[PDB]
Amino acid sequence: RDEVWVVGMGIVMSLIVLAIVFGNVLVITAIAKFERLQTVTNYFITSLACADLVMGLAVVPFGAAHILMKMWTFGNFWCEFWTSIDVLCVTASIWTLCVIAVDRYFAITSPFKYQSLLTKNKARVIILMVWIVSGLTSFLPIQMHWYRATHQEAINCYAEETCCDFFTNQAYAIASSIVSFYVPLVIMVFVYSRVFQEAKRQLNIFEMLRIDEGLRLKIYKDTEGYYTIGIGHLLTKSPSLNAAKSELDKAIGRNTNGVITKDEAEKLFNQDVDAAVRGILRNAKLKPVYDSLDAVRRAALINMVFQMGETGVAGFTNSLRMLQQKRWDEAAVNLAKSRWYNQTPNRAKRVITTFRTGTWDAYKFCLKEHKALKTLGIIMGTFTLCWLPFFIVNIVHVIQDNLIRKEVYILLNWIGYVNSGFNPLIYCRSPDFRIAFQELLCL
Ligand SMILES: CC(C)CCC[C@@H](C)[C@H]1CC[C@H]2[C@@H]3CC=C4C[C@@H](O)CC[C@]4(C)[C@H]3CC[C@]12C
Ligand SMILES: C=CCc1ccccc1OC[C@@H](O)CNC(C)C
Repeated sequence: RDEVWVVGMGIVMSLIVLAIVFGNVLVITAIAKFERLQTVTNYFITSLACADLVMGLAVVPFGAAHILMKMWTFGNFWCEFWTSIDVLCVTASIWTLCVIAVDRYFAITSPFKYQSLLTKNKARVIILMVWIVSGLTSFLPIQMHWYRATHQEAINCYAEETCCDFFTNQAYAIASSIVSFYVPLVIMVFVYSRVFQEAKRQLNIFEMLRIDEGLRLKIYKDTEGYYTIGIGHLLTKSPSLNAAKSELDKAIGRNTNGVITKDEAEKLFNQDVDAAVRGILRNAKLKPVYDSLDAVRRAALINMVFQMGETGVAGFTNSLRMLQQKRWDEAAVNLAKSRWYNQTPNRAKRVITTFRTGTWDAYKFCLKEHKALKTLGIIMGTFTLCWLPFFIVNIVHVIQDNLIRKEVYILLNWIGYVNSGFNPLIYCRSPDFRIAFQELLCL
């Protein structure tokens, strides 16, 4: 268009190049310097951030210059090289996302649950394989000119040193699209939906209570100002910190000084959960209700006993009677008309919803590891939304042959490009990344 558009378009493309580079240098630097972030998952995020940095340094600037100058001023060699790097970055990105998905599946299905079954050495070998293989499928069909179209509009462009329009033959456009994008995308969407199914399915009382009670390795006052530690382990109703430290030292079996380990908090929690279940089976009012309930609803009843005690929950005569008669909404009404709901409304709401539904939908993405899984699914969904329009319109115009245009192809390709700037923002969801960024940016 006119000067006003070229300047404004020039500024916008400069900001996108700056945002992609700064953002991805930051991500790579944070994982390179902070030991806590040196995980198998973040080695794959490093693979992803490298592809995005290469996209930002070697692809997007030469593409921007091509749009603004309305020509290619870098010659036929950098044209074929540029095209290949661009193809390599998209392929390496999507295949890395597919590896993350498969790795998260094998983790969630193992006794370890949230830990990769890979060693950091094995993860490095896989990243190297993804890049070597995607580099072979990106650079060989282009340097060998297997991609080349045979119509004169394309042929003139290949010969014209100042033309760098990505004309392909239909078999390359289909073949490269499926192996580079559609195959890993379909696998990633199928495997990661199961990851999300598994996290929800494998929710249990330990995770449910870890969510509701939280974790504190140091003494704190609860809702009622009673001294507590770990995962909702009440130490004493006494208003003395010494009394609470004595009870702590007796329970743990050593001089704690009001501080316990993760191993010690987990051990107490197992005792408390086991006492809550035994208390249910011991109590004649709770045992018939517990027997009539399903696995998810039993956990909601364990949660209540863990918080208020066997005697406390046994006071809910109407609610327990209707839970037994499977009258969930009537049970839920009576449970809300209690001191328990007024004292702890967010926790009572989740327990009442679990009784109402019989599902884990209230505890959905509440655990730190499940929020980590949600973050990875956002990375995958954003990539798909940004790249799928380009790849769909690309495959449609191979069948149909017409209405492809140039202004549409470039625009949808730039939707994909702008995705390299998005992942650093999504990593801010992780508190570990948020801390690294504020440190590196000296905030
Ligand atoms: C333009 C093309 C030719 C250059 C491609 C850059 C290559 C060399 C980059 C891109 C992604 C990179 C990998 C990103 C992730 C990791 C995990 C990290 O813990 C060690 C290094 C390792 C294994 C990197 C090695 C180098 C790598 C494969
Ligand atoms: C046929 C579509 C090109 C393609 C094939 C395989 C993998 C990725 C692909 O497309 C990425 C685009 O960003 C390339 N951009 C061109 C080279 C300007």
